[PDB]
Amino acid sequence: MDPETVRIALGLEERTAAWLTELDELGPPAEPVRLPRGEEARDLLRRLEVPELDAEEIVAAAPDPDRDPALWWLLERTHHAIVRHMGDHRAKPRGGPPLPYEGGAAARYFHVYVFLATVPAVRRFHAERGIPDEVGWETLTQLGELVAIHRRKYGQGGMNMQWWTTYHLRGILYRLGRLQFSLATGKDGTPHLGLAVPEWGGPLLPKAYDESLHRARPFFDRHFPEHGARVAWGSSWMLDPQLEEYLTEDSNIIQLARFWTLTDSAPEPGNADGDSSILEFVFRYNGQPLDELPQRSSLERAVIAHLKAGRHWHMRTGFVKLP
Amino acid sequence: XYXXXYX
Ligand SMILES: CCCCCCCCCC(=O)SCCNC(=O)CCNC(=O)[C@H](O)C(C)(C)COP(=O)(O)OP(=O)(O)OC[C@H]1O[C@@H](n2cnc3c(N)ncnc32)[C@H](O)[C@@H]1OP(=O)(O)O
Ligand SMILES: *[C@@H]1O[C@H](CO)[C@@H](O)[C@H](O)[C@H]1NC(C)=O
Ligand SMILES: *[C@@H]1O[C@H](CO)[C@@H](O)[C@H](O)[C@H]1N
Ligand SMILES: *[C@H]1O[C@H](CO)[C@@H](O)[C@H](O)[C@@H]1O
Repeated sequence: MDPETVRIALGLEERTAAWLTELDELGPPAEPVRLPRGEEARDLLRRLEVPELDAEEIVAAAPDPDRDPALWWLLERTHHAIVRHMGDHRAKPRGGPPLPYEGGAAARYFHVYVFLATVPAVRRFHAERGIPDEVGWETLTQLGELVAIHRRKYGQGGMNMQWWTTYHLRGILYRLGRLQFSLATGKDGTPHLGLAVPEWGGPLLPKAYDESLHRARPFFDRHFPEHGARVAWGSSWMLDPQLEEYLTEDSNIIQLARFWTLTDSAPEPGNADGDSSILEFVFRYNGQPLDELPQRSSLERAVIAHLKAGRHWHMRTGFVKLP
Repeated sequence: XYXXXYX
């Protein structure tokens, strides 16, 4: 097939042509793409903590090389475009575009199939690096979380955070308890660990946070000795000191942010860029009227109150030294 | 925001 035919068949925007040309030139992977089917697929989906409802739908809709040639072409080359960068944190996280939902369940779950097809490769990388099996699996379970988030946010099954799953699938991000850490470098190339907080796993309790931080250096110094990070860096809505107006002293965010050193300038008050981040993480916001959003927790009330006041939330950036 | 990274 030619990339222009794929693009048109799938309903992809003209802007995606450059990507599709890239994938055309890259070509199919050496190891042909194998989707697990039936109970094998159900076992794997369950290991990845995909909710039963979605998993059943994913297995049912799994595409076929003959009936779904344009989708299959893209699946092969998308998988290839990820594994070509296995272990490589200097490559940008390009997981490809979402597919228009007019293509049905196979289109909606496209990047789930990409993830399933890529599990063997990343698990082989885990083994090569000596990563414990339980760490490897715990890392990959964010698939289930992201699938569940799609359904909460949009109302039907899907997974549209494929740019983020490129980190898990390239073996450059690991969940070490409550927190995740990625191999990363600063602008000047200095190694650090990028810290992230997955939704699943309960509150960000200080003891759980502290345990993850203690795990970081021993883990990376053992399995990625060439990296040598000494600090963790984070950019997040959670680091915005404006939260202190609204959250109490029992807030996990407030207690733990006190350990962080913010390295960006105080943002302009009129800068509205951080609003969409806090709305995504607190509400999985999808354009609905602010009055319609829940108000059960102090943070929910806080986000809306601040916005109602004509004020803005800001992503802030900082670091903590690794113990 | 609403997009990601990291570039
Ligand atoms: C702070 C130190 C870490 C700084 C490094 C940041 C780098 C991280 C880069 C990223 O990954 S940005 C995305 C971070 N991840 C998320 O936002 C995932 C979705 N968020 C959550 O699951 C929770 O917000 C989280 C587990 C991270 C924290 O929940 P906690 O309950 O521990 O937070 P806290 O104790 O401060 O919460 C205070 C109040 O807000 C409520 N709350 C917290 N998160 C909420 C939420 N996401 N949605 C609705 N309510 C929330 C919480 O229930 C409580 O309600 P009450 O005061 O009424 O009892
Ligand atoms: C995003 O990329 C930048 C630079 O490559 C880095 O500073 C940051 O830690 C990265 N994020 C993660 C989670 O790796
Ligand atoms: C950046 O976004 C990711 C996808 O929503 C999320 O998983 C991560 O926690 C956050 N830092
Ligand atoms: C940052 O810029 C890159 C291009 O270099 C985009 O791909 C991305 O969406 C973001 O705007």
